[PDB]
Formats: sequence, structure tokens, C-alpha cells
Amino acid sequence: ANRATSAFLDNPHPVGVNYVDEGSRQFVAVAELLASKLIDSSRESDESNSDVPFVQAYSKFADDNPRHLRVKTGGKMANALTNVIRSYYSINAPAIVPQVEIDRLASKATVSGDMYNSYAIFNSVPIVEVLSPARTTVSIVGSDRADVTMLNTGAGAANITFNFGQIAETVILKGSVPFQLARLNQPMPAARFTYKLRPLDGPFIVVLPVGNPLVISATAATRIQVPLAFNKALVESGFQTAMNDGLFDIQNVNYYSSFDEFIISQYHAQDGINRVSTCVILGLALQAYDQMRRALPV
Amino acid sequence: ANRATSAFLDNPHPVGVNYVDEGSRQFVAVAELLASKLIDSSRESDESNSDVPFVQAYSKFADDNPRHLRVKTGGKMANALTNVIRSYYSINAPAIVPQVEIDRLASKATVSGDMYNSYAIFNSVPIVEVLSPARTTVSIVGSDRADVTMLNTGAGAANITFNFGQIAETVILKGSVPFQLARLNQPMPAARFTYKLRPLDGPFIVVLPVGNPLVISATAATRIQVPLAFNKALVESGFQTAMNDGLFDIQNVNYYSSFDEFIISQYHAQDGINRVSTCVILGLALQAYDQMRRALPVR
Amino acid sequence: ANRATSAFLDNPHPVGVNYVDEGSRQFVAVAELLASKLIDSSRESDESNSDVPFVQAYSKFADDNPRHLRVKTGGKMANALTNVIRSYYSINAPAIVPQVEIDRLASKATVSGDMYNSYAIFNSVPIVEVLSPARTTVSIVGSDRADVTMLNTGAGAANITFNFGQIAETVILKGSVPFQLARLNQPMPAARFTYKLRPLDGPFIVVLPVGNPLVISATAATRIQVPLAFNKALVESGFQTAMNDGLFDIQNVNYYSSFDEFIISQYHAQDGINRVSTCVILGLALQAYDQMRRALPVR
Amino acid sequence: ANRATSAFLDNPHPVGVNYVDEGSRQFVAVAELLASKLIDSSRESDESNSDVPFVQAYSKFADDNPRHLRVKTGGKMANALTNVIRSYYSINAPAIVPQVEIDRLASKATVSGDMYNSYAIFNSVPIVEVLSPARTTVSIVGSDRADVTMLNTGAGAANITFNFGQIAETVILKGSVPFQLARLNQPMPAARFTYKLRPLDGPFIVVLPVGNPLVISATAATRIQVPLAFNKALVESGFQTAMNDGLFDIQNVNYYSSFDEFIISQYHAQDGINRVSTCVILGLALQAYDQMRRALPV
Amino acid sequence: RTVADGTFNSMIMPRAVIANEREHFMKTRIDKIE
Amino acid sequence: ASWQLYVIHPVQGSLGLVVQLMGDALTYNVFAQYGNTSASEFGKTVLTGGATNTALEGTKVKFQTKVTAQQALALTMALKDAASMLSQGELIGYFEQYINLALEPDNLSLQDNM
Amino acid sequence: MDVLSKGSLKELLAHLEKTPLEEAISYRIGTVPYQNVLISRNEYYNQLYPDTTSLIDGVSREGQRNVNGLIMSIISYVVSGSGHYIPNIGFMLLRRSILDILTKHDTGLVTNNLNYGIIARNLTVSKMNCEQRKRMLICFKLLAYKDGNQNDYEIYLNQNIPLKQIAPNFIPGDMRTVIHNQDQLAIVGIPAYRLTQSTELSIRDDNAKSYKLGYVDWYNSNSFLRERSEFNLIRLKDRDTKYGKLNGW
Amino acid sequence: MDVLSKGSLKELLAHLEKTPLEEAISYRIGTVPYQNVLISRNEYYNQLYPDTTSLIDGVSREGQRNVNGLIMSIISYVVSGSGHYIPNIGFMLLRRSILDILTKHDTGLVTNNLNYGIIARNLTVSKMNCEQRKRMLICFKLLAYKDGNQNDYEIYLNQNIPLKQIAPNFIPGDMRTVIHNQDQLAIVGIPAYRLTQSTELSIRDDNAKSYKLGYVDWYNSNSFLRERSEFNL
Repeated sequence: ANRATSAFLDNPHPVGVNYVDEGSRQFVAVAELLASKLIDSSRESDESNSDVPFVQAYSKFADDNPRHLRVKTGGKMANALTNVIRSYYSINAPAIVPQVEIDRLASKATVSGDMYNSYAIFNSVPIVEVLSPARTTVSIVGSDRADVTMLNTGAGAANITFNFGQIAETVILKGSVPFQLARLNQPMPAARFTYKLRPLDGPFIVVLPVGNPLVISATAATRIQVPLAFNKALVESGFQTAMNDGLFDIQNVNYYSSFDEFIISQYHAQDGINRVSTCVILGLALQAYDQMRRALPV
Repeated sequence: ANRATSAFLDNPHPVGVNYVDEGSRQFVAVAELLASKLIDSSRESDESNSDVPFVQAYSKFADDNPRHLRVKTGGKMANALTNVIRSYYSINAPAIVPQVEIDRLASKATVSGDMYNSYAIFNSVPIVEVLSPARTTVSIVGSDRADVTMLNTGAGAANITFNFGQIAETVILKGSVPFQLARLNQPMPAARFTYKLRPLDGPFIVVLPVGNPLVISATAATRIQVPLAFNKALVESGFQTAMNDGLFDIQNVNYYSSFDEFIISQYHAQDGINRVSTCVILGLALQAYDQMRRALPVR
Repeated sequence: ANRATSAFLDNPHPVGVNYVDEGSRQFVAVAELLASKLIDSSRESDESNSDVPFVQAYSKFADDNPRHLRVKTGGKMANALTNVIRSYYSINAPAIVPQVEIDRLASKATVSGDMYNSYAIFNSVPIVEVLSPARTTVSIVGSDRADVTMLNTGAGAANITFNFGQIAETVILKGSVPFQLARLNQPMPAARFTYKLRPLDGPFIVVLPVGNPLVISATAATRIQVPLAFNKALVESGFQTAMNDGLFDIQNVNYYSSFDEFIISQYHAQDGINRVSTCVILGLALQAYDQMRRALPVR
Repeated sequence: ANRATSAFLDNPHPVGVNYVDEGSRQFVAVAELLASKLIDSSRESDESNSDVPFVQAYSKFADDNPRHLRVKTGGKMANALTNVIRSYYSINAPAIVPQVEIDRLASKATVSGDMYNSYAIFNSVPIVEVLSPARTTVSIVGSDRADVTMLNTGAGAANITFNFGQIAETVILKGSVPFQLARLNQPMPAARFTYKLRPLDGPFIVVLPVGNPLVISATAATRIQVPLAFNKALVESGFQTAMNDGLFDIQNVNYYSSFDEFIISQYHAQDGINRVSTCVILGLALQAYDQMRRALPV
Repeated sequence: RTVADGTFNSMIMPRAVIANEREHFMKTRIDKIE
Repeated sequence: ASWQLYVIHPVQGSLGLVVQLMGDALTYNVFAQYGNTSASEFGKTVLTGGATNTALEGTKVKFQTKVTAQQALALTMALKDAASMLSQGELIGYFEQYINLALEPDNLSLQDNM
Repeated sequence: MDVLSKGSLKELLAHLEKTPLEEAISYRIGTVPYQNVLISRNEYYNQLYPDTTSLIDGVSREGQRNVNGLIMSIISYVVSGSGHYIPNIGFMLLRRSILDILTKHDTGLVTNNLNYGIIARNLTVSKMNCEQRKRMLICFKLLAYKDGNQNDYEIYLNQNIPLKQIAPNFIPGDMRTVIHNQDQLAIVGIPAYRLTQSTELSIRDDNAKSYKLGYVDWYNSNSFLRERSEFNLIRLKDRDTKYGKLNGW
Repeated sequence: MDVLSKGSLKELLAHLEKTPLEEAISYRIGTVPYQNVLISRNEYYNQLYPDTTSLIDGVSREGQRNVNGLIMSIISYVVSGSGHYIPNIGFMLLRRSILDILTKHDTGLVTNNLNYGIIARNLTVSKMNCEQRKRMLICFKLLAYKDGNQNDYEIYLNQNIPLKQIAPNFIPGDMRTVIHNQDQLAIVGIPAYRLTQSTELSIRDDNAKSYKLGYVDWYNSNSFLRERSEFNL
């Protein structure tokens, strides 16, 4: 027998346990709101042929007027936002921002800081285990779209077990050729191209006929509660930006292709519902990081 | 000969034939406009630390004042939108919304029911059929990007026929190794990495040499008329939400991973010009559904 | 020799040893009083179509004003009550509620946390052991009414020993056919249908003739000191609600059908007198839990 | 192979589809509210040694002052309450009460006919099927506490499959002697007295050793949404009163020992979620019938 | 059960048999004898 | 939390010993090595010194006793009296050394009582 | 909505005289009548709510092209507010009033073969409420008087005990009986109870509440006719009169 | 609540001078720490919420009878607000001030064998915030300078680089260092008005939140209730 598992589901590293309280949640929400105004003010300044809208936005964000001979860095708010992002990723991060500094930055604007007002759909497909008998080869490639390639070399048809976990809401299976799939202790139906599955409905058995390889394409959707200001496009940009800037470069951590893979992998770890709340706050901070750094490159 | 086809193009189930008149089209546009106000008011309530903006917008959407101890679901407007969405998907879904309710809700806000003001680009790759000789194997995977893996075990080179349909506008073919492709009864060109093709040009022949397998990646773009309020990101999010909530669980229907796959599959079926009109209204309805549930969540 | 025992009396898991001081007892009594106000205010709010009665009661209960955007779950008072309930059930459950929060929530209302003002009657029949000879089969079924089915296949009549726990006050035995029962080393009386027994007197002996089986139905009554606010109907409802919500899902704990089985089983274990006091406080806490969840519903 | 099922789950008759709108729901709520005051008026009469509290309560309920000549019947409200109870039980029972009369009676007191404010716990144990192999005897008896007696006369141990449905939340199993139970395709644990199970988990297999019979006692808890005024003690008493008074004597209907059995049987029928709402309204109507008839026997 | 000191837990701790000279001497002697 | 259970089956004897130490509370029970059914490894208790739980779950280490049951019982009785005035390491170290090495306790006063 | 508001026999028959048949017929495709379906009721349940569609719902359904479907569309319009999809009936039949179809031989429609029991079963008389059954019985009596089938109507009432008790009392040829009749036939009206903007579980109940809430809006709308304040502005031909007689009655 | 309110090093040292060791020791039996448990957080999740218990939670826990247990109880009181259950320590030792235990040899306690790395691991230093860590390092420096272990404290800081950045800038025995110190050590203070009466997911965060919300009420009413019992002593 052989076991195949998704690459991104392996060994999720522990996440930080700091800056997750109500006061720190408001600061991340404050940074996101003020960073958005920086982007809008720069567009207004360019159109109006006046730097007055940008000066107000920078002064609110950085507590200092812009200067031609001083580099525009975002002030102490930028440093605090950078440091909390490092802490969220790993427990080994320093987490040196004082509580007095966080509290004073949350008073710049009034926001609830609630991280459960809305939801977001995550597309990463979690194949926890694919169990295949002898004389069969199974390969799993991809995260957003998982392609499972199976070859049957033996004499007769083989049964292959698929485990999609208990967290994902729905899973769609599509095959290169029609195939048979059924739950445990259930009769097999007539072969068809597309199957819609509920991952909580036990493992699924796939009949693999001898001959040409069968390829199954898997797509999944999972809903995770997120704040109303969450924007997946901006979070994804911030995640890529943070890796290139070295904010995630700590010892004994795992690296992912996208924030989609990061949040799903931490969800599937043992006691993973603890980590999912911290990952959402990290995503919001990355949304603030992307807007702030695009407006004030360094 | 062996025939291979894309999985998502196979057997498009018929779409609903109800709630497609001007009055129903106005109701969907009104719901989308009011749902956008609902999501913006909730943001304003967070920034102002006051529930007045949200209560103000919920009253217009649901015709009722929010009361504590009662779950906020969207009122009668949510009931109509959710059930109309089910009817658009399948013809087996019942039509249970009265005409009096549609007319009343369509009068809440002034807006046009026009669904052909603008256009959108859809990236599903239609591979209607791939015909191959006896000693070759062909496998097709993927919808947004289709990878066709071909292996030749015969003595000589084989010809594979590619049919991309008549609906897609342009198809870009990229190969793992340089390969030769030409139209029917046309001399073969020199080996090239990439080909830009017009699907209306006709069936395309690919020379598959004996040896290592050749993988062809296909990307396609098509233009469909949509209303100006159409937002692809919002429509796709609503499609996954409707699937999770089970609104698309109807007998004898086909399930798609994305709205891009759904609209392209219905386009390539017979009477697809009539089907695609209903799908556009469904996409706008799913955009309203996505914004409504994100404003009013349930754990 | 064969030994048979009641299923619910087997291996009572240890109960919690925290939150049993005078201050913690006041917190449970305050929660019960404030939960009763909450359930009454919801009735008034529904009748009058106004949120004023419910807002006043919820603010007293949760020390916070209801908000449309948020979710009404009972606030910090609900969080402490649910976590203390788990602590009472098992010693494996942790103590995570600080003493500052317990003292703060006990000051909301002025009550006396006395759990011995009144008494209550519990109907679980304890059959500690039934001893039978080799050629007899004895089966014990039931907790509220225990039916003991006995069949003798041997040549001679068999003597079967019935041991009821020393705690129970009165046990009433009724047989399908008249039978003879007497105390140890006492003369056998004439066969009669009904016997009234005090378990403290000693083990009882039942004479089984050879032939048709004899079924004995047992009922018991035990008095346990409880506070005046104790309501068995509300306590039983809360016990099943806590089980369905997963509050009692702790490692290495035993599960019971009713609160009556739980309190009687813990009484019959060693250090039972110490255990019963904690169970009574858990009964009042479950009474507060049931009234709180019914007032604030989650689908 | 033999199949055993619970007696009360067999062939639930269709319930009525009338008097379940908002207007009729407030009529049942008003009747429950005004019948409660009818009972409470008797206690107030004793304190003041006067019949004027009872006269006031009867006049509001019956729209007429009580008379010493005739027996107190309750007037139009009593006639309307009796007829709607008949209609709820069976679809064949006529819906003879006009809407206008329901309209007028529902305006007597201010109430909201919302039947989903709270929840109640129903204790009937659903055993859809017990599958047993040959040479084994299985007997299912009881509704509140189901005793399953199993005897195998074969050479070796037999496996018994238990199916508790998908509606009940918690089922507790207690055996006369320790036994082994596990889900499908799971290892079998050591013999244990008490098992806590969730019916959604799946079918359960019990090892039945050869020898003395094994008896398993089953208790179940199901949560059904009910109005805040629901009182199970009064609903159960009203169910017995209605059955004795001949309010359920209609052709082709099934009869049940308690409202507990009645509500669970319709829940487990096909498309059973439709029947639950109607049965809940019938329970509130029976609560009003119990109080009204105890104050005014006929 | 009374409160637990740390006396028992230090006894069952692993020891550095290579770094300690006395422990190394003892195992060389037993290996030679065997 | 530290708890320890010792079950001694002397091959050269007719009686066995069960010693349990939960914290600083020591309990023992002497049991007969004859008449045992297949269900349990312990016969009837002949001498009692408290309540001992043999169903405790943990790592099991097998050892062979180097002293008789009378010698083991003598130290157990002495250790019970000095349970409050001795540390857990001393209580264990003296017991293990005598059972496994036949090493008499270094504490002179404890040695005399045994 | 207007047909459901009529509360007396005189108003109902007066409305049917001025209403053509095309109002009964619907030109929307609808769905097939008898199907077990799952609908969404998010105010109450997360799962889909089973129900069975029927012809007396407020939403148009597909109807048979025979005469049976036409009569069944008329009754559904009276009791539910909407009809069914029967196209290509013809200009001559569609321009006639509903009363003319039910009561007059000059229309050219032959309906003497109709079976009241089968029509009632197809309309799900068991699911109808008291007002709905009274309205359908009015349609049956008018059809019986047109075809000379008065005896058959009485026997059908004798077989069905609940229908006999609520059967309206009027002779379909005499106007004096209609004026005396005091049966309340209103389905929608001003509610004495508390009416909220909340959904209902079943299709029939939810669709009925939509008309009830719509009627309240219609009552306060500018389209509603207020007899107390604007009686002089009404045209004389359609003004309310005490001596109002249907033609031929 | 009083100890968590101090925001400066000189306030914290002054409080420890007046506070007996009795206030740092709990008389509640508590639970064993380092246990993986499931807790109920119904404001957020329907399912039970995984968490692990620790000594630096706000709830009293069972403590060991060694000197290590007493030092851990002192630090837990400073960083979390509650001590641990160590029974029958002694009347004379319990009367001494907390600063006397940490900085004076007259108490009769020996702390030379303490390993600072082991104590930090037992207190879950990885889960402590910046303010809590600074308070813990203050207690280590006081213990180190009493025992003549100044070098060991510096070497321990070199190994743990993140702890070195937040090390307090005061030398025990020098009054000038305490006067000019500018550290912020206030775990609990008068809340910013934005704080709401809402629960937190973790055990530590919720207990810290409980202290924050109840500080305003404690500030107004503690003086009179303390005086009502203090007078006529």
C-alpha cells in the first residue's frame, strides 16, 4: 500500500500568540483604514494638481509632515505594522511592540476590530490521504486545482480511497474520462464525469480500471469568518510582498505559495481552530501592508 | 479512432425559462443595487460606532425594522432572490415566487433591467473533441488552462485533430516542446512553441512524433454581453456560496467548479444563445446573493 | 456464583473540587435568579412587540447593551456559567474562571447561597449487587424502574440475594407472580405481590421455585437536600441541553441518561456525601443554563 | 436476516395543512394566554371569597357573562379551539372554522404567533431498524426507554446492526452486562456498560456472544424549536384529554401514547420537517385545551 | 494525593556517560570483563 | 504529579506485596499468591495497609526482587511511618535499592525500625 | 388581489361580470403542477424545505389545453389570484366575461361532461380553506345551472359532508337571493391581528401572505377607490347602486 | 489587580515592599498545569475551543513544595495576578515582604541552585507579552544580584537574544538607576473607552481582559472596603 498527501498540508508551523487581543485587533483595523486613505489621497493629489490631500493623509498616518529631503517611511505606525506581521507568522518572532504604542495607534480612528462580521471563501483543496493498493501509482500535483494521476498496472480493477478532511465544505471531482466513485459501504453508480461531494461524508472509493491513466481534477471551497474589510486580492498581494521583504524569514517555519494555502494548512493541523483566528488578523495586516507600501515604497 | 472531450462541456443541463421578462430583470438589478448599499452601510456602522446606517439600509432591503432576538435574514427580498436563483439554474427547480411579489420589489429602486450594456471576458477553454489514431493516447485536464498530454507508441508520426468549437474568439496554444500545427489540407509549418488560433478557422491537425510525450497548454478568451454592474469577482464568490448553502442541489443537474465553466458549457450546447441570456441574469443574481450574505452572516 | 449490578452505578467518575466555596455558591444563585428574569422579559417583549423589557434584562444579565451587528450569547456571565458547569462534572475539566470574575458576577444580585434550605426526591433505584447460584440466570434492566428477570433451571429452589444501597430510604418490590422475600436469617413469609423495604436493615433473600420465571419491579425514593429554587423539571432539561451541546464531553468520564442517575450514582461511591454537595450546585447551574439558552436561541 | 423496528415509527398519517398561517397562530397563542388566566382566576376567587375574578376571566374568553342556568362551555373560542385541534391531527378532518372568526378571536390579546423562539427536548427513542443475522432473536419494546432483548442460539458470536436515524442528537446505550459496540469499519473496543452515540455517525455493530441474553436500554434526546409559552407537562395532559374526548377519532389515522411519540414519528417520516411545524402548533393548542377544559368541564 | 516535589524527577533524568569520567571508566571495565 | 505502584511477586514465597505511593501517602496490601482465578493476578488480601489501585495506567518496568516478602514488608511498614518526614526521592530510593540490590537504607534510624 | 378582496356574493359576481376571461389565463410558462420539490426558507431552517407544488398556488402553472383546464384555471384565479398557461384559446372566448363562460350557453363552450369530484381533487380541495371552498362551490353551482345539472350538484354535496355545511345559498337565476346572502368570501382584507413582514413555510401560505401584504399597500395606494370620499367622481355606469342587477337575473 | 496596575519600576518595587508573601500564595486547590483542555467559547464557535493550561493564567494552580515552586508563585503573581497553592510554608516566611524574599538574605531561603532557563520554560515565556517579560526579568535580576550571580544573568541574556532587547535598565543596589528608569510595566490600566464587555478566545487573554474591565470598579471602591476592615486591628 502507498499513501499520498498534499505538499502544503505537511507540518504547519506554530503561529504567534501575541497581538490578538481586542486592543491589538483595533490597531490592525486602524492601519487598514488609514492605509486605504493614503492610496485614495495620492490619486486625489495627482488629479487636483495639489499636494494638499496627500499631506493630510500622511500626517494622520505618520504623525509628521512629509518632507522633500526625508524618506517617506510611514512613521512609527509602519514600524509597528511591520513588527506585528513578523509576530503573527511564528511563535519564535520577537514581538517587541509595547502595549502603550499599540493602544495609542488604535485611537487614531474608531473601528470595532471585530473579525467575525463576514466570511470569505478559500479555494485550496485539502487531500489529507489517498490510499492506493499495490501495482498502482498515484501522484498529487497542485493546491488550488489538485490533479491526481493514477495508473493501474495489476491484473484487475483497483479501489482507491480518498480523504478530503472534515473542514472543507464542498469538493467537486472532475475526471479526464468517466469514472465510478461512491462512499464506503455504498453501491457504485454508473460512470460519469463530475461528482459533487461533502467531505464530512466519510472516505470515498474510486474504481480504477486497468489501462490508460485516470486523472481527477479537484476543486474545494471553505468558508472562514473574516472581518468586513477583508479583501482577498489585497491580502494575496501583501503576502507576496511580505515574503520578498523578509518579514517571514524566521528559523523553523514553513513557506507557502499563497495565503490561501497558509490558512487552510493551519486549519487542518491538530487543534487548528486556534490558529485560524490569528491567521485572519495576519491577513488583514497584510492588506494594510500592501496598500501602505504601494503608496510609500522603500 | 479515440475521442476525448473536456469534462465541463459534457451534457449541459437545461436552464430555467422563468423570471426572464423585463419585470423580473428589473427585480434582479434592484436587488443587486440594494445589496451593495447593505454592505457599504455595515462598513459605515463600523467606522461610526452607530447602528443607524445599517438599520437604515436593512429597512429598505427587507421592508422591516430590525428587532433584537430575531435573526436578520433579508426579509421577503431574500426569500424571493434565493428561490429565483434556484429556478435559473435548472428547469426542474420549481417556480414559487408570485408576480405580485416581483413587481412590488422591482419598484423599490429606480434602475434599468438592461443586461447587454457591457461585455466580459471568460477564460474557459472549449475542447469539443480530440480525435486520435489507434496507437496514441490523449488526456485532457483543466478548464481555465487545458493540458493535453499525447503519447505516440506507433511506428510513424500520427495526426491528432483538434476541435475548439465556434464560440471562442481566440485560442493560444503553448507546447512543452516545439510542435507543428496546421489547418485541414494545409502544408505543415516549422516547429514552433506557440500558436495563436481562430476557432472558426476549422479543425486543426497536430503532428505527434514518436518518442517523449507532447503536452499542449490551451488558453481561451470569449466575449459575452453583460450589464455594467457585472463584477466577475463578486459573481464567482456568490457561485461558491450558493453551492455551499445547497441551492444548486436539484435532481438531474450538472455541477461546475466555477461560473466561468457554467456559462461556457451552456453556450456550447444547442440553443446556447438563448441559454446564455438566462445565465447572465443568474450571475447578477449571484452577485446580489454574495453581497447580501456577507452583510448578514450566520455561524 | 453470579453477580449482577445496575449499569448506571458502575464506576462513578470523580466530580470537580473547585467553585464550591461560599462566593462561588452565590454566583450560581445569582445566575439562576438573573436567568429567570431573562426568560420572563423575553415573554413580555414578544407580547408587546417592544425590545424595552428584553434590553433591560439583558443589560442586567450581561452588563452590556444589545447590538444589531453583534450576536447575543449572554456575555461574560454566560461564559463563566458554561465553563463552571464543565468543572463540576469532572475533575479532568480545568478551572479557567478567575476569582475576580466570580466575585464581580455575584454582586449583581443579593441572594443567600444556601443549598440546604429544602429537599428533593429522586427516583433512581440502586441495585448494588444481586447474587445467584450456578444454575440461575439474573438480568437487571432499567434505572427509574428496575426489572429483574430470574429463571431457575436447577432441581431445587434457589436463594437469591438482593443488595440495595444503604443510601436509599424506601424500596418497593412488585412481582409478576407472588414470591417470598425475607431478611437474612429471618423466616420466609407467605408469597405476596408487594414488599416495602428499608435497605439499611440488611441484605434480602428471594426464594425462586423451579419453573416459570419471576420478574421483580423495583422503585426507590431518596431525599437529597437542595436549595429552595431547585426545580427538577428545569434541571432535567438543562442536563440534556448540556449533553447535546458537548459540555460534558470530557476524557475518562461516565455518561448518564438523567440528572437523577448522576446524583444517585455519585452518592453511592466512596466519599459520596462530599460528592453530592457538588452535584446539587451543578443542578442549580444547569437550571440557570436551561433558562438562559431558551431565552437566547441559536438555531 | 430479520428486521425489527419501533412500533410507534410505523406509517405516520399526514397532518393537516390548515390554520398554520400568522393569523391562526396568534389565535392559538391568545387561547393559551386567556386559558391560563381562566385557571389563575379560580385561585384569586378563593382569596377574595368572590366570583367576580372568574366572571371577568370567563367574559374575556367566551364573550359572554357566565350563567347559573347552563354549564360553562367557553363560547365561540372553545368551539373554535376544539375544531382546529381536529384539523391539525389529520388532513381528512374538515377545516370548518371561518377565517373571519379566527381573525376576531386573535385580536382579543396582543401576542406574536412565533413558534421558533425557544426549544424543547423530546425523549422518544427512534430505532428505525435493527438488522440481525439468522438464529438470533431481537425484540424492541418501549418508546421513552427502549429495551432491546437479543438472544443468539448459533455456534458463534453474531453482529447486530443498529440504526437510530439522523434526527436524534444524543442516544445513550446501557447494557445489562458489558458489551462491545463500534461504528462501521472501526475496531471494536473493550466491553463497557454505557455508550454515548450520535445517530448521524452511522450504523452501529454490537457483538452478541452466545449464552445468556443481552438487553440494551436506550434513551434519546431531540431538540425541536417551540414557542416560549410551551410547557411539556400541560401539552402531554392535553393530548390525553383530546384522545379521551374523541377529538382524534378520524378514519385512517394512527394513535400514539404521548405527544412525545406523536411528534417524533412525524419527524422521521419522509419530508418530515413539514410536519414538525404543524405538530408544534397542535401542542400549543392542546396546552390551551388542557387549561380551558380543567376550568370548565363538560 | 499530596503535592509533588521535584526529588523523584531529578533521579530518573538521563546522564552524560561520555563526558563524565567516572561513568566512562565503569562501562569500559564491564565491557572488558564481558 | 508523581505516582508510583509496585507489584512484587516473590518466587521464593507464598505471599505478594502491592505498594502504592501517591505523593507522600504510602499504602500497601499483602495478597495471597494461591487460589487465584485466571481473571486476576492477585488472591485475597491477608494484610491491609490502605487502599491500592492496581488499575493505574502507565509504563511498566519488569524487575526481579532480591529480597523476600518479609523483608519487603518490613521496609514498607517503616517507610509508612516516615512518609511525612522524608522526601519522595528518599522514599523511592530506599525502596528500590532494597528490592533490587538488597541494599539496606543508609538512614540509621530508618534501618533500625525496619 | 382585487378578486381576493371581494367579501360578499354580490361583489364577487359583479366583479366576474366585468372581468374578461383573459385575466384568468396567464401567459407565463410556470411549472408542472404536481411535483415534490425542495424550497429555501432561510428564516426558519438552514436545510431545504420539502413541499409539493399545486394548482391553487399563487404562481402560474402549466395547464392542459382541454376544457377541463380552462375551468380549472378560472377556479384557481378565483381562489388563488392567478391562473394557468393555456395559450391559443381564441379571441372570441377570451373577450367574454368569466360569468358568461360559467353561466351562458351563447359563449360556444360545452362543459356538461365535467365531473365535479375530479375537478375538486385536481384542485386539492383538502388543502383549501373555508373561504376557498365556498368560492369554488359558487363556480360549481353556476356551471350546474348552465348545463341543467342541478340534481347532480346536490348529490355531489350529499357525498361530501363538509361541503354541504358551507354550501352558499343562492339560486343562480334570481338576484334576490344574491342580495340576501351574507356569507363572507374575503380571502384578503384589512387584518385585525398583527401582520408582520415575515415569511411562511409552505408555498401556498407564503404566496397568500404576499397578497395580504400587497392588499394593505393597495388599500393605501392611489389606485384604490375610496367610496366615502370620492363617490361623485365615479362614473354613473359603474357607480354603486342599491338596485344593482346582473343582466338576465 | 493592584500589582498589575503599576506602570513604572519604582512603583512596582514600592508595592513589593509593602506586600507580604501571603498575597502571592493562594489557598485554593486549583488544577494541575500543562494540560490540553477543551473550553467553551460560545460567543465565537459552536464547538469546543482547544487550549492548554499554564501557570501564568489568572487562575490559581497546584504548586510544588520546593523553593522553585515558591519563586514561580511570586513571579506568577506579578505577571498574572494570582499565586499558586503551596501549603504550610511557614508563618515567619509568609509575613516577610516579597522584596525581602527576592533581595534579602535574612529570610532564610536559598536560591543559588535556581536555573533561570528552566524557570522561564515552566512559566511559558514564549506565550508572555513584552510587559510580562520585563516584569519577569526584574525578578531574575533581583535574585541574581542577591546571590552574586550577576555574570550568570548576563550570560543567560546573551543566549536569549529577544529577551536581551527588552531587558530592564536598572542595577540592583543603585538608587540612581531606579530613579531615572523609564520603563512601562502596566498590564492593567484605566481602559481606553473602545474596550467592550466581550470574551476572548484564549484562557490568558480572557483572564487579562477580566482584570482590565474590573479595574475601574475596583479603583473606586477598594479604599473604603479596605479601611472598613483595617481599622480597629
